[PDB]
Amino acid sequence: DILLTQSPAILSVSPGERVSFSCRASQSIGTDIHWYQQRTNGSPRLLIKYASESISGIPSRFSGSGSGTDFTLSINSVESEDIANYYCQQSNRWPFTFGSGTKLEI
Amino acid sequence: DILLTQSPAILSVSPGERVSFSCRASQSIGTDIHWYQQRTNGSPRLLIKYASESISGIPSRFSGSGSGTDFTLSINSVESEDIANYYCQQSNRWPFTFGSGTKLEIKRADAAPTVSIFPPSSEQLTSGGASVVCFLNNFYPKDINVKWKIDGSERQNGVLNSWTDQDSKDSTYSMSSTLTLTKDEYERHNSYTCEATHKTSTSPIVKSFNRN
Amino acid sequence: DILLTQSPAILSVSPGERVSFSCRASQSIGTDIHWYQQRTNGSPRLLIKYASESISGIPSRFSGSGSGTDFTLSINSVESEDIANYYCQQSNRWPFTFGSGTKLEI
Amino acid sequence: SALHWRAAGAATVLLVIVLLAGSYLAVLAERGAPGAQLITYPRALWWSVETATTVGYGDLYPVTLWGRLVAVVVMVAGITSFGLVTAALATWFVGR
Amino acid sequence: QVQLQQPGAELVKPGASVKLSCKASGYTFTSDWIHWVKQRPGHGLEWIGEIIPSYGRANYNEKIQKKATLTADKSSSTAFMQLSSLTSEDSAVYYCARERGDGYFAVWGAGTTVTVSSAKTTPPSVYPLAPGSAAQTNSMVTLGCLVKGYFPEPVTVTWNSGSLSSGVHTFPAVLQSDLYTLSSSVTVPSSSWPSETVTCNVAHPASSTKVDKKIVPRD
Amino acid sequence: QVQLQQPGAELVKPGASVKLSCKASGYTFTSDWIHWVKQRPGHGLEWIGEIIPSYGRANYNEKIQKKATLTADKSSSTAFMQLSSLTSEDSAVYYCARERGDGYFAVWGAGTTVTVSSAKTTPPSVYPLAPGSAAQTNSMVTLGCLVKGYFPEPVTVTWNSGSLSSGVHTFPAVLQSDLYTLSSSVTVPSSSWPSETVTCNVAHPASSTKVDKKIVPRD
Repeated sequence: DILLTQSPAILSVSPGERVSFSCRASQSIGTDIHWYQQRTNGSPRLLIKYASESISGIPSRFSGSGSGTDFTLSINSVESEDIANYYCQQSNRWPFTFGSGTKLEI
Repeated sequence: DILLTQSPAILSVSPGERVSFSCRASQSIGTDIHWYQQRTNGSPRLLIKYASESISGIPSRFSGSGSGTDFTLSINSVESEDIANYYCQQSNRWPFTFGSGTKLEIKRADAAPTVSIFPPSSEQLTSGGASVVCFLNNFYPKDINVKWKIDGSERQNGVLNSWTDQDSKDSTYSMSSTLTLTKDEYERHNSYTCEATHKTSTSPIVKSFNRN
Repeated sequence: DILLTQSPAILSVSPGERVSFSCRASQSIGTDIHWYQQRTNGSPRLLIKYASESISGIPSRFSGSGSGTDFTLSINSVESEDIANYYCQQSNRWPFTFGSGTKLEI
Repeated sequence: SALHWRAAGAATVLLVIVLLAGSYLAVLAERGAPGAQLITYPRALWWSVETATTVGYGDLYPVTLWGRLVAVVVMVAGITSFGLVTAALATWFVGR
Repeated sequence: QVQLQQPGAELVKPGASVKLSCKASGYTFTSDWIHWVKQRPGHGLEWIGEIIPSYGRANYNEKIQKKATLTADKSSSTAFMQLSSLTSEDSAVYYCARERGDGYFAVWGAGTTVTVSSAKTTPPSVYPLAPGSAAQTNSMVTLGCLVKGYFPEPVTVTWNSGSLSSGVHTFPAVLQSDLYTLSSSVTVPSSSWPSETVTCNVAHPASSTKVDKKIVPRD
Repeated sequence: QVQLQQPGAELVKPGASVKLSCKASGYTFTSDWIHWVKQRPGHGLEWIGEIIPSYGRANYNEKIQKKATLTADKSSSTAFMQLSSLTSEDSAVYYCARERGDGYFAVWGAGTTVTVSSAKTTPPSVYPLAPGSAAQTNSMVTLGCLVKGYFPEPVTVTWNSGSLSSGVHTFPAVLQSDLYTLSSSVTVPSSSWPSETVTCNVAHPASSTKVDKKIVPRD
């Protein structure tokens, strides 16, 4: 099984400031990582697929980067609607695994 | 050679509780790992083959998981018959290697020892010697002390103690204290006793017997 | 370049006792390691080739083991004639490299 | 069933024999060599097939003298078999 | 049935040699590998070597001292391990295991307890352990046997030829001068003795001397 | 439209079983995989298993206890997850997600809040929360509802059937004896009340009892 570590668990940031989440795999998984968003009492929402490929509907602020073991989810100028838990999930080797999750705080 | 590390060496767990053993390889071996079981004075017994594939005969509690370098043997609700050493062995690269092994330990409720004193036999005395045997059976925890008093006077010479590993029938421990004396030494005394000091009682459990 | 580390640098052992030298590579080199011996004011002498394959002329005490990154030179019951420096050399990737060397002491 | 069919037919049969024997002999040759991965029969058979078909992923390969020697036979018998069938279907079409 | 039969024990003198055997039963395919595993008391399992009886080729662990020479016999379907020049470091339980050539060990042997010593083989002296006449009875009654003065290890103590195993303890042997000594205990309902005969069976494979002894009350 | 419809909640007794459903909509290709994700409160997402409705084959997470059995129905395009012998450790929100066989999860379900308890299902009691007659008005006025005495989780509180959501708070439920209790609040301009009707809509899927309650001033 591929372990997905997200540091830190909680990420504090001022409004209108660029922020970056981290996702590290225990082994190289190429670019087969996917980012999701989950607000309070809500269902997960796909933000970025395959490291950097954007999804229709998701704001331009959400970008993606990284390859191999290190991956990064970035938000250009964070606003109040981005308060949620951010998870990462790999699809390189069976079974699929999720990250520990990172809670954004403004 | 592929190194197989099992941490921890000893794993304590309460009854009816899920437990998990660990096996780490120095390099990726896919799913070519195998789990074995070895009880006291017994031969290794195959539990899980190829990480997760189960073996016919092995209870449903034993499951397997892991791939690459990290592997895990799990037991759903551990019972007393699972007291043994658990080894892991890889078959990805020659030569085959075994893990350091992990000893499972079940922490149950405290049990008072059942003391039993035993006089020498008519067959042993005929040979020329005497051995007074005292059994401290089925107690918990394993911390216990025996004391020998001959005619009220404490004896320490010629005392052979023997402890068993955690019993796999009730998760308890047992102890054998054997006081060996010469036939001539045994005939010039009368009262032999066996005192046991355990945490189950502030008062030591004592068993005595008198020669005729 | 492949780095070859030999720990410890000096190895003390009583006579008639089994001893073992260590050679670690910075990356996997299979079984392409070779052991040499160099006494005081002397030239290197091939003891073991390809991890474990023995050389004609070298006593039976000298054995070899290891694969990948970890390798071991062993001497069954060390006697006084074994006082020398023991080097290891790989031949998996160019260029060839030598170990730091280990001095045996009785 | 003349000659251009019995040849390819026997080659196909012979190939299966080589694959089975090759996988068996590979394990015998590769064991005893530290680091070798071709040391069990079920995956050795899988290796022999991907070897005879000249695919050769890289997940399994011999590292010994005799192991590699067995591999060469599997390749040659593989290419010949898959090549003798090709020459068989060619002759079939030429004769209309 | 038992698929791998091994000798109980083998006493060896320092510098001498011994030839362990492993008789195989059940399905004996041509792709079978026979392995040998060394286990010192208190330690874990240690792979010694392997051998395929079909071809006759054998491989050995290069990480340790080459002291074992594996041979086989296709006629009687038995595997052999020749241990040469043994010291105190070679005293351990040597298991044998059958591999179907797929990696894991399906069936293990009972193991052969090899002891390296200059001492002589001594048969065990078994004595009954009946409760004193002034001892309380209680719901359960505890009996026992005394296996004293024997060499070398091990001994197999069973009650009523195996039919009685519930509530049975067998304590590890202790070392005195040059002889081993242990004891066994059995707990049965007090109403079932001596109405039901209680007899321990002590076997000592190092001398082929299995003995029985009934536990009768002290008159 | 909603592509994955899941039940609101399922109350299960310790040792019993439950069968969750996942009705699919939109494009339902033959290469679709339906996944199930477990999420305990305060914890993260946990992959349970997968299943392709086309073939019927299902795989499960071997890292955890095998308690779920995935089945499907190609006729009604619904996926099922059979949970057997549930304890307190199995009380969580179980999502379902559709994968196009390319890795990521495009669409998630609303999730089914599974509660394992011996308690009985209780409908919620909703009471209006109008300001006291001696309270200041200010530019903005704050109203609210009181959802008290219900089991088990969850409840969906919305104002004016969803048309009013700006400036709305819904506090987490608290546990008392064996019943949950929470409250909601809404802030609208003081000039728009009660000229504009303000009504909260409280739904309790565990009993199929959705109720409304208008917030009128205290006479």
